[PDB]
Amino acid sequence: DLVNFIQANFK
Amino acid sequence: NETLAWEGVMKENYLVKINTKANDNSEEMRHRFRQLDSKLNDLKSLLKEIANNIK
Amino acid sequence: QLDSKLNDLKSLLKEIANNIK
Amino acid sequence: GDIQFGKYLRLSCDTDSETLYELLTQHWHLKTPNLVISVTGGAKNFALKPRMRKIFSRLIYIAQSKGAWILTGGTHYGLMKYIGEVVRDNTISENIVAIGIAAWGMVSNRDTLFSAQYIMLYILDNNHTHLLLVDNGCHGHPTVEAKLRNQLEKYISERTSQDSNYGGKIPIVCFAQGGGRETLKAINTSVKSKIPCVVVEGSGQIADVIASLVTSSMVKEKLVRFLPRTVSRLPEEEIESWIKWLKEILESSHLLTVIKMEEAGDEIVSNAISYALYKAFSTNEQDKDNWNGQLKLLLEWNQLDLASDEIFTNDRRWESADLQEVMFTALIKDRPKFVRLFLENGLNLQKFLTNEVLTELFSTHFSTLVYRNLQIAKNSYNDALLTFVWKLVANFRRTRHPLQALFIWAILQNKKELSKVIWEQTKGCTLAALGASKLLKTLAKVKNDINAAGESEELANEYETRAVELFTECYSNDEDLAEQLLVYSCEAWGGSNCLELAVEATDQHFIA
Amino acid sequence: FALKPRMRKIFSRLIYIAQSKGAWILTGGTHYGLMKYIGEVVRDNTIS
Amino acid sequence: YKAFSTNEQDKDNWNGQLKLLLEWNQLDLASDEIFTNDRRWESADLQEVMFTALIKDRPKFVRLFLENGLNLQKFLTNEVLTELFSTHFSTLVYRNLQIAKNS
Repeated sequence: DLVNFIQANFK
Repeated sequence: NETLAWEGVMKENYLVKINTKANDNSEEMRHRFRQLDSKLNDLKSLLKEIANNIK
Repeated sequence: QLDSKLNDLKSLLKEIANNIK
Repeated sequence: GDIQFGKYLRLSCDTDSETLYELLTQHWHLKTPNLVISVTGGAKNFALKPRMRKIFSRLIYIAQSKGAWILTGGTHYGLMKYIGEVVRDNTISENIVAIGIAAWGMVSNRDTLFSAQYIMLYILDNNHTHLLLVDNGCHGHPTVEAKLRNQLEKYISERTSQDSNYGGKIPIVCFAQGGGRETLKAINTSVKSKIPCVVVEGSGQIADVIASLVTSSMVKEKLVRFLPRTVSRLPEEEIESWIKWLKEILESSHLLTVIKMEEAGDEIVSNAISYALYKAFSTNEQDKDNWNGQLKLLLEWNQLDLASDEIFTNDRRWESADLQEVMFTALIKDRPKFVRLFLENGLNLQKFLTNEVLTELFSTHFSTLVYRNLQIAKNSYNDALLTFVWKLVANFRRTRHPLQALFIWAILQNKKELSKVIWEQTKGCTLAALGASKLLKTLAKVKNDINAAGESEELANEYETRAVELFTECYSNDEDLAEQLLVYSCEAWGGSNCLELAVEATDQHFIA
Repeated sequence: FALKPRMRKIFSRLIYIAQSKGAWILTGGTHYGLMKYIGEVVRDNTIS
Repeated sequence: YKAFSTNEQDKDNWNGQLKLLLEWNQLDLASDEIFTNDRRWESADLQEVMFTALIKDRPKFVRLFLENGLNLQKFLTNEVLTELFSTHFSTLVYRNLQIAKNS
């Protein structure tokens, strides 16, 4: 769940 | 009231006595040795300072 | 006593330096 | 890739420091009260020494006690590996934080992002909880992470701490142990900002050089003597550059601190860190005039002598109520020596021990476990004074003699030095000692825990001996006054005099 | 004012010597800091 | 040691110098000189020296090797243990152990 938003956050 | 004050006075003397019981170790000689060594070391730099100033 | 003697002798160097200048 | 045997991520140099800090704080980690950063040569080869091992173990212990963050290379090479081991050891015996920073190019093995894990140049550390990798590029190009690391520290230092002490800021102390080519660059970039560093004057060759320095020809001679191999291998052109760095490092000495070689005390590391932080805070000059914040900062650490000599000084305005807050904290903070200093430096204890402060102290800071233990003990035995003390505590939780209340509170929590300090101020000196001995002996036979029974028995015996010696000296001074004191009964201390308490507690020696 | 252990001992011994000899003591007597302590000491010696 | 080091024919190497200093019980000098600081200690370089120390009965050198970076678990291989137990084991001790076990 959090991993997707984290990955999108850093890119 | 008065008796409690007298007790406090004797308590002060007792505390002094116990602290002196600890202090009577006579180990202050080593600390005085260290202080004298430090004083001699500090005085040593005076000769170097004088030599630098003279030149 | 030896420490005091050494301390006293130390001032000899300062006195000599002052006299020379 | 996140591997469990903490999250491990690869980051580009363009990553914003603010976003990274926001992630680290909001998501996983808690607020940081201090940051200890260790810089050592990236070379794997290293030599351990007994003193270095002890120093780093004590540093880890201090960091755990305070709860500081630890930043290191985390390349599983030499010293860093040992550090990780120590962390794991402390994890065996709320948790320590150790972040390692490295570069993607150095990593021998790469696994794409479920959870992808691998078990096994420059293999990464295994004990570090959190790790990050730099993925800028140049797989064969090393020494890329350094820049980012610095950007991480400064942003933290400048940001408001929103915490007590240090003027709402964070320590961020920089540390140096060992000699390396990048050590000088790291130290220079750290000192460029208001980041104090302390350098160990031990094995570290460059550390030894810097310590010895505190002219260009002299600096060059010292550098050549200390590191003949590196200087001989390095070209003459680069040497000049190095000199510049040294100058800056030596130009500003108020931030720089060095540990003495002769010192062998356990608290040397804490002393050095506290002194460095005190120097930085005092020389900030933004809030150097004030003395309350500086006093609190020095109180957080147990530097009593330095705090006295600096804050109190001589012929300085000590104020009448200024010490109220500091001594209140010391009583909460369990700093007996600071309490004694405050009492003997001008503080009036009778005025301070107001009803409100005592109510606040007894209402919240009183241990719940101690409260339950006292309740069960009163239910079991319920002696003459157990009801009195329990009623007093209950009244305060909801001819006052507050000093006795404070003394009882100190005793009930098994504090030796603080209890003795409070005892040195009571009026009914002897009766208080006998009462405390009886109270401790009541619980001495709990049998639930073996260790606490021994400690309680020792404390009771010490108090009994103190009372016996005091009365012996008092009688040897005056006979009739001693007898009068014996017959005398305090102002409802417990409704009984010394003789009754002594006989009740089967004190054969006192009666003999 | 700031008290120190050595100052306390020194002034206590001074008071003892004055009592033994019977000397007069003159001070500011403004109940401010050190002077107050001196008075306390006197009272203590008056008790014993 | 001064003569060997100043020979300059084989001053670069450190294995022979370490062995020479190991023959005599100069542990502190050997440490300070050979190991130095920020010097390549090698992963398997200490194998032969510590093997000899175990044969040579030099406990302090063994401790130094262990605490300076040596990995004991990796070294204690089957072959080295077999060699140590096969030959260096005292025959008199072997007979004494056999008779004790029989008794």
